[PDB]
Amino acid sequence: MAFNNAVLQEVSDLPAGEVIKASPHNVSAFEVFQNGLIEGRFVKFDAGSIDILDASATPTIAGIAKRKVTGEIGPGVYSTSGIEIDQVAEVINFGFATVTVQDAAAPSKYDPVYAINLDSAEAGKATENSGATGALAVADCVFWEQKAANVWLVRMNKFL
Amino acid sequence: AYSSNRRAMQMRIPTPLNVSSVDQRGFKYYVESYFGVAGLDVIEDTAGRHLTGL
Amino acid sequence: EGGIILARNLEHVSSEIFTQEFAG
Repeated sequence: MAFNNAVLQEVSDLPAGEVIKASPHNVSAFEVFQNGLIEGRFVKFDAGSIDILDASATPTIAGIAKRKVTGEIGPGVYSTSGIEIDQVAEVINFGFATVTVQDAAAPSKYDPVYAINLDSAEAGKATENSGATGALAVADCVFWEQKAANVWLVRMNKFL
Repeated sequence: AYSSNRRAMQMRIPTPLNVSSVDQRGFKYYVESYFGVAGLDVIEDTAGRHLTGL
Repeated sequence: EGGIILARNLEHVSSEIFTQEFAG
């Protein structure tokens, strides 16, 4: 398609997978991960690798996959074995980080963050709704501010 | 309605029409020609607008 | 097998600068 938008009404606000380096932040590199790791979304630590949330029992949410500004242009995706190979999966696991939320989400500040623990394109998306489909609580994480469409900056109190 | 701005629409014709040299197989002349075009490169989805029915 | 031209040379990158435009 020609481009996403000819003219934007207002500057789009801080895409997902971003950590603000003012507050105490920590983004920890994980050497092995899953192909197609959709950045800007909650990623679990399973069998010693970072991977997309799916219908697991109690996934160890390792944080939010960081968005690389100087990565491959395209869908925000961690991809192995290509010209756009990503060697290591930067995962934001402490501080304020932006995460894509569902379209149904209207999460006010300090609501507990829930991630869609489903095996689909909605995997690892934050939400307010504790009763959404495949919603799984994220321990000590709360919504903070509303960034660009469907992207909420959340706060991870402890290390995720 | 469309924007004739360079940054809105371009007409991409990377290679203009080239004609081959004349081929003479005895008394059978033959000329072939080609051109390479990308067509209308619309750069913005909302750089024009349509009215259907008028 | 395939061809002799790797993909990145068959695809051309335009030098023109395209600046994103916002409301006036």
